[PDB]
Amino acid sequence: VSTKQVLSKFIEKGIMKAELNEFFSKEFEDEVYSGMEMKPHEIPVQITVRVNKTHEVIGERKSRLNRIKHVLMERFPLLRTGVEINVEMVKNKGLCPKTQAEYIKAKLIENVPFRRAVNSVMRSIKESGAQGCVIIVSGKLKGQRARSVKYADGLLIHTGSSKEDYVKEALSVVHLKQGVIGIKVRIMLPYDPENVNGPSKVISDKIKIFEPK
Amino acid sequence: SVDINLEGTSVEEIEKVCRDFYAYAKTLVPDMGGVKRLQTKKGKITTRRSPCGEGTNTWSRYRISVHRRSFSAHLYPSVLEKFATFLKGSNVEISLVIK
Amino acid sequence: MKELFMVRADALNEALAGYLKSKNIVKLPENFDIIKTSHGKQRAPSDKDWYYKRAASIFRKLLIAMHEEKRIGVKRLSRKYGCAKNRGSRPSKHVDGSRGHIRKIMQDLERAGLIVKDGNYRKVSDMGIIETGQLISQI
Amino acid sequence: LIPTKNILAVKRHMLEKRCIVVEDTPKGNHPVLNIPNLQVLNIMKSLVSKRYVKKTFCWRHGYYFLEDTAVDVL
Amino acid sequence: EKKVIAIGQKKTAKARSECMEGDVFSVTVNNVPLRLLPDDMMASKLRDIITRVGLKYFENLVFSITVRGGGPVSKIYAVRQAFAKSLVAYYGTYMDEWTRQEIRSNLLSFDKFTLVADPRRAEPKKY
Amino acid sequence: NIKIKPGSYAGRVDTRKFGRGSRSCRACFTHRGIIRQYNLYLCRRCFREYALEIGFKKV
RNA sequence: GCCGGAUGCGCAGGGAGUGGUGCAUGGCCGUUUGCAACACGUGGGGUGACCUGUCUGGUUGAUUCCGACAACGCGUGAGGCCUGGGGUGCAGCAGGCUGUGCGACGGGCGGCGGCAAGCUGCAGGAGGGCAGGCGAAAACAGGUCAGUGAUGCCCUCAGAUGCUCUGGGCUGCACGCGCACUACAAUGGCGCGGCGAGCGGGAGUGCCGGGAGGCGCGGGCGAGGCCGUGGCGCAGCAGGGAUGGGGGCCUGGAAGGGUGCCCUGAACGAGGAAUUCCUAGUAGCCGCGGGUC
Ligand SMILES: [Zn+2]
Repeated sequence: VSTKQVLSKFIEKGIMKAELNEFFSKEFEDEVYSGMEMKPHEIPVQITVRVNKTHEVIGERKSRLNRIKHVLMERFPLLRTGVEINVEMVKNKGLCPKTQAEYIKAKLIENVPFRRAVNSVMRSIKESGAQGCVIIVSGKLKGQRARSVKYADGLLIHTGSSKEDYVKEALSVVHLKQGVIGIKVRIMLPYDPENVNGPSKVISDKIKIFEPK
Repeated sequence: SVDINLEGTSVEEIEKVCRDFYAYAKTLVPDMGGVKRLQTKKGKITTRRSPCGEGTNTWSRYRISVHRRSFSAHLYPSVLEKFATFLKGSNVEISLVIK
Repeated sequence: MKELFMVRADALNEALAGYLKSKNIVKLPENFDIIKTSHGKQRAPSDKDWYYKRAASIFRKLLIAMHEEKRIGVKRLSRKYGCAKNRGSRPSKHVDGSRGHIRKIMQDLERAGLIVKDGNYRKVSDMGIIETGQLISQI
Repeated sequence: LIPTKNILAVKRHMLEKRCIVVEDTPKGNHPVLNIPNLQVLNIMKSLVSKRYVKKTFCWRHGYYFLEDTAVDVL
Repeated sequence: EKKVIAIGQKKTAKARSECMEGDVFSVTVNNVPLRLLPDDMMASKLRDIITRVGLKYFENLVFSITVRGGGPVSKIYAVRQAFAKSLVAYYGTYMDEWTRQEIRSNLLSFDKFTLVADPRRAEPKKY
Repeated sequence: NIKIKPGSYAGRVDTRKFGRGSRSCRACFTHRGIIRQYNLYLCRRCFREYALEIGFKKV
């Protein structure tokens, strides 16, 4: 029994997932792309792709969604047998950081000033229930010198196991007349026992005390 | 003679799988063996952090570990198929040996 | 074989090697007086009867591997007879023993009937069990 | 350049279904249309230059799509 | 009939011991008797335990100790812990218990690592 | 009566068969620092960006 | 050699470039950090920049806390945390494996300090600063355009700064320097016998050969050393193994590569001014395995 063999096949399922998520972002660059999740160990591989719009991405009534599914049957021999992709829209568009990341990318394409762009998102994050949001805009914003302007508010943790639960961060790159601008959006999630809004387990430092009466 | 072999990287998922399968197996048979956990086959990759040679010897170690569970019994092939239909809502990799 | 260990180990060896020389059941090669015994060694063995003394050491290793209920070959056995090679300015790396004389010294242990093969592994036989039994009775 | 035999062989192929080509030019015999690879990429490079098909690149592989708007033209 | 198993260990050297009500006292560590051990420090580190406890407690107890792993010197302290641990575990199972408390207090005052494990493991630094 | 080596005017039949340059990163076209370990075949610099996406934990 | 000089009617323009610019950039990484700092809401002081909050003192690895306080409440970082390590409760299964918990908090005690925070000794205990991980704000003209189907701009594009092939170089050598290796030996070296690890768990076997190596089957591994003992015996000596000669092989298309055999047997007899690293299973010694291949 080989330990080398078992690890190699699992990351083989992993290395296609890294390619596929890299593929979908370039594929749905006109839309908002919010990530994907994969269930590959079954005989039908089920791909859930998260895009802000549902009716546009499926495309000419299931045409282009099967057209992009057709070439994915060709590329990956690992489970070439059965693949099914089905799109979903994010429940809160503010809480996904890529949704806000590609938003200001579209604003910078339209030559909107980034300061007007950045307060538009961090207001929309706060009104959507999220706990804290930092927006980092790096690039040649004014002039040839490049600055890394960093707007922030609210509770955003940086260390702990709660970091991988509670902050979800994004990176989108912008190509303009002047050069390359990178916009990092890192958003803290509100705690909710049902995981549709945030993590189920609380941050470890927070405690609850019952009441004596 | 059935060998139900299942492998998974997430442990809180593969323990929910073996729990509901053992809830399914005791409905079937009482001579069903307990869930046996083989050696967690683990692997590490050590990598330089810098995409250049400006820094100190800063090495980031990434790890993968897959957890294995097994079941052994001697059943009917129709029971093997309804076992097989049970473990497809699970993301754990499933493979079976009938010898 | 518990009574194998109840005598001294090196005192068993010349009692075993002197048995293999007196009974003439291990035969010397042509170049026996000049064998490096490893490519890590710097000299040939200084002992004139080194060949028998190794034949006692190899037959003892097959004896204990039977006591551990384990099978041993010639290539794995050469690793027990390897030294660390003075590699010059490089660090002294461990190297394997010389396989060539170990293979012939076991084939003579097949001719005496001490060692009978089991599958692709040679094993100690009952004849090797008995003839050790008179030896360790005397030590 | 290249013979019109394998030009229209993949051009008739594209009208039913979309093909993807690796940039591995020393690899020959494309997995679908067993033709040398540096042939088949150059004409689809002509197709994007004539603005017919759309090209998406990800990890050494070019995913070429012919959108439905240009399909009825061809 | 009467048989107990206790384990002691140094750094990565683990040692089992089996204590039985044999005919005469004997310690056959790693299938080798105590008088014929090639390493005398292996033999003396067993013998001072017999010197501390006194030979009257080892009246009929046969110790078949096996050891594996570790180097030479950590094998000495592996069996030395395992020899004493199996000695007190025999009295706790098959003999009177207040003598076992008498023996345990004798050994713990003698040296702590005879009966408890040395937690000191090979703790390597990084680069 | 010597064997004449099959291939080019020079000896080798097919280049890119041996050594660094036959292999590349499966993401960024480079011959520099490929992790062939566990059959990954992506480079050192790409493996940071895709590590936890494979299922690797830092820990 | 070859044209990935597409495409719009020789030109236009795209595309390509390990060409240039990291002082045009993204990302990432380094360094400040092996740090303990940073900030808001409101209020107060000042015309104001600012200050207080964020502190006399005490304390802590920590702006950690006690406390006095024109501040009061918060937030990041610190902590909490996550992983491995030791102890054992239960459960399951078969160089034993992996789930689930428990166990340590500085709790107890003594003495200092007393709204104290805490410090310190001992007992108990497997354990009383274990090893890692994530790691704030701000910077730096830090490094990377040679990781990139990340890229602006400039230059090049047919006698090309494109690709590819072959050969050579990156391995040149009066010399300066960094980091390591092996040593200068007797606490040693050499020759046999004996006993022999962990990470990593795929590999042994039979035959040929003096070795390297070869061949044929093929579910399948273990070190320096230490102990015992024989020789040498203070010697540029059986220390040292540099350099070189002749032969045998391996890999590859191709040896300057590796390995093996024999022989030659250099400096080096403890290393100037200087200077690095390190507090316990640690330094050091000693091998082994993995990445590269
Ligand atoms: Zn790469």
